[PDB]
Amino acid sequence: FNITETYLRFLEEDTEMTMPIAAIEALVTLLRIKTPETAAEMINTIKSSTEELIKSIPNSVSLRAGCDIFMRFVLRNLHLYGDWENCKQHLIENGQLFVSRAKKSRNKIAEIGVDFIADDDIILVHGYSRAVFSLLNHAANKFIRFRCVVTESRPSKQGNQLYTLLEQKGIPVTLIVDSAVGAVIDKVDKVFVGAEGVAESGGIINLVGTYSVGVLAHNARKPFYVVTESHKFVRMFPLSSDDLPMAGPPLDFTRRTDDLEDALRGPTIDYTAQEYITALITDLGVLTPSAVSEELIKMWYD
Amino acid sequence: FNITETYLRFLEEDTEMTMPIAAIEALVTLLRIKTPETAAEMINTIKSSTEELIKSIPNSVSLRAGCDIFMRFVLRNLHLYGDWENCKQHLIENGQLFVSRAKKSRNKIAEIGVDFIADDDIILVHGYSRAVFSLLNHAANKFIRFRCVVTESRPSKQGNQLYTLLEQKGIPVTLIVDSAVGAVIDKVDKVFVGAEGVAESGGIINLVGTYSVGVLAHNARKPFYVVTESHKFVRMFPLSSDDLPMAGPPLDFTRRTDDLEDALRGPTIDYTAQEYITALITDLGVLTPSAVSEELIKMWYD
Amino acid sequence: HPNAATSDVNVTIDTFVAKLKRRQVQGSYAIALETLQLLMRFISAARWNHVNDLIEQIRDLGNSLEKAHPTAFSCGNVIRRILAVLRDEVEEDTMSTTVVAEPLISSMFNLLQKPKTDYRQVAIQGIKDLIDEIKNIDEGIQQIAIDLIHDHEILLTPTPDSKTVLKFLITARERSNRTFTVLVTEGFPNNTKNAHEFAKKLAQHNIETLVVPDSAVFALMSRVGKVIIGTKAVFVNGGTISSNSGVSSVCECAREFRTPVFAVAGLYKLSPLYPFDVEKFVEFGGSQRILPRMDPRKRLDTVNQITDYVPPENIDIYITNVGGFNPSFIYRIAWDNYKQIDVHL
Repeated sequence: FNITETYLRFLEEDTEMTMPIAAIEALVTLLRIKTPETAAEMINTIKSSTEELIKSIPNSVSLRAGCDIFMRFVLRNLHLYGDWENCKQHLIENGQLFVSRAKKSRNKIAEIGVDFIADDDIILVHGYSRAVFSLLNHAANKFIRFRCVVTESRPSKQGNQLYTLLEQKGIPVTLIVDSAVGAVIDKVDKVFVGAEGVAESGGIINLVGTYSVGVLAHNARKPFYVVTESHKFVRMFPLSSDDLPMAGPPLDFTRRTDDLEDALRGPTIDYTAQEYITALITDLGVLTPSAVSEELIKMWYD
Repeated sequence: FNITETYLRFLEEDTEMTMPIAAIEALVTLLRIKTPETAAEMINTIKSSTEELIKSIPNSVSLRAGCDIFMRFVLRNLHLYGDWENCKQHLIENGQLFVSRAKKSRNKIAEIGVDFIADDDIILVHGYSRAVFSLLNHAANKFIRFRCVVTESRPSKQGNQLYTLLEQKGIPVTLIVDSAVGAVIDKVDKVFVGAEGVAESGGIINLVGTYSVGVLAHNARKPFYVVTESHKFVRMFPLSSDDLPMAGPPLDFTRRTDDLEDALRGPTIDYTAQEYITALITDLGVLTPSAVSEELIKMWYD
Repeated sequence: HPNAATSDVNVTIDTFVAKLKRRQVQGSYAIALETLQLLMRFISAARWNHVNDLIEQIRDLGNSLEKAHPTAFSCGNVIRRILAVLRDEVEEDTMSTTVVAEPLISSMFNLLQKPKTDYRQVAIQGIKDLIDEIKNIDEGIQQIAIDLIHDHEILLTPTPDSKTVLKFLITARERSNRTFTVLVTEGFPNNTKNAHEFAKKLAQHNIETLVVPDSAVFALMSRVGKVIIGTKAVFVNGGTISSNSGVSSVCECAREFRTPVFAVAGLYKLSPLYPFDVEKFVEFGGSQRILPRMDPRKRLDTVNQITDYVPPENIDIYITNVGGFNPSFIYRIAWDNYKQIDVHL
């Protein structure tokens, strides 16, 4: 029936259906066909489909995290030894209810996380997450004064994409390069970030230059922010500064070339430690330091 | 006779004969025609031509520094109250001898500054200078082992230019982005930086992301280098982290745009403080901190 | 909901409102006691018979109380504390009226799995327990705190205003085995009088007293063993609002010299609210106490603030009646006493 193909169908869609929430909705559809009455036939085939999904993954982390929460909810269903049928109907229904919860959470955060941006504050924003930009838009809806500084992130050129999406709103902007990002931290009140994942330790899984931002801000004593939707938690503990799950290059040094083809190769995803984050924002209240681990301990019961 | 036009003629030339040394050679040619005997008729017209040169400058500092040294040498000529003809002949001759001194200094440095690169050390190089690359080439001539990491500098895509010039030698390389430059400082032994100017205080005048490199290296405790030819000293004291002589923008924030035209604007030249430099290398011996200021005090006699 | 229903039956609402606005009431400890006696009067006098209508009414009363006075966090916390004590006993009561409820631990995750009696008596006793808790905090502090400070160590102290901290210091000086030198920053525009009384009570007990001007803090930081804070209110992220003047700079001075920072507080003093901005939370002082003469005060726009904020980056321990906790853990102590809904009243 396929799950990778269902995820590939979301091309011109996105924005509303968040990348993990669309993968979770795809997991529920695959579950509801071949009877969730059996726990040997279904769960094993769900595990095989997640393994097939991980094997097809090039540079995504959040899809593995979202699977875990689904699994957890499924197991928790019939924890009351309830009827093998009303528990099943509640499990199938919690697929569309899971996607509907992404809207309700965004409604919560955009009213909570506008408080952090005070009267007339210049912001240097890095990365693009649907939660952080929704704060930025619904603060403009709240009629609050804020300036914006764009970071030239280099994955699939994200800075230019961010700049254009800020133009459509009506907020004054200018391009700042990630090389010169050190020379900006004096005319900037606060530094904001959108994460691809949040660590078990309390650190962050992010883009092509975020640790560098974290350290410079720690030097300048200027605050460093992480805002996300509460589903990007993996049981992952990157022990060192340069160790992450990869399908491509972990720093490759190429031979002598004349035509110039083999060059680009650098760490596209980088980790930053727990100390560098001043504040973290999700729908699960306002919490930063040891909070992430407590969430993971509560979920995994281990 | 023009001086700006003489400097514009160096297009396909450059290299070995440096940009400031070509401006100093242009200063001597302008001097030697209209009689250097008169100190009233000539020095005022030399000052007007330097003022016209500064007004034509878009993004260069070293041309203003090179004029000063010339002036100084001219004044020092007739310090012995010598014949107003033999002192003049020695002044005109010290123009071609000045450019010949750029050869002798490069011969000195490339044998002195190869000692810093030890047995098998991974180098991360940023900000291309003729002195630092001459160290890199004449160490390969010395048959020593060294690995090289390319930084993606963004003034006019300099990183790609640096990468191609390293390919023409026979040394293994790979592209590292200035955003991710924080994620490299553990596998890199030493960080080398070539300067556009060295401060009165002991700091550095450099490109689109060098302070950021300096701070990160200070955090990682990994050494930070400055290698140059001894003519890039101005009596300049940037008081703050973001204050420099400019003909363009000092951080501009533009209005709401749809066609996307006004964006790029960021600090193209950035300063770093004296503390971040571990070591400095010139032809004037091996010296780093207050040495620069001593030189400047020795010149200016003030 | 307005105070139109509670006027003849309850009069003491408006007298507390009057005590806050004109600042007739002083010190978080006292504000808490009054709100306790308010809720004591609310349950003893009112007639409700229904439970959910009652709780939401209490929520609106607390909402109006915090809007009446923003620096009365001890007011806001005490109500929130009883609210949660109520909510647990209601959830226990609903399980018996309907008829695993014990998975592993006492977690959170309210986003995952879905869902006449002596309840009023429990509400009564719940207030009584809160009073007794506020009555005795020092006993719970001294058993954790007087284990960390050594002989021949010099203690620098901003905020001498706290009754809690001074009494912690006197119990340690009672131990003849422990010797320490006390440096006290003055805190000129506000704390001065309190700092002088602090220095008097230390001499009364014969402890090596040293009065320090707010300029001289740097000139001593090389010699300082430890730093202690007399905080008013503690927060989610860890940070504190303290009882006025000259703390933030001292903490900045300590961190640069890598000198340890201590904080003495209570759980009622601890708040489940988040300080997103210091700009809103901090109260500003009266510039009258700085400079005389009003014709020069046209041109002399003087700045003075009472309450001082410390970011969590500096302090390391919050010794309470329960125990010593790190700022990266204090949120859990908070959630153990106040619920997630009981924040936005």
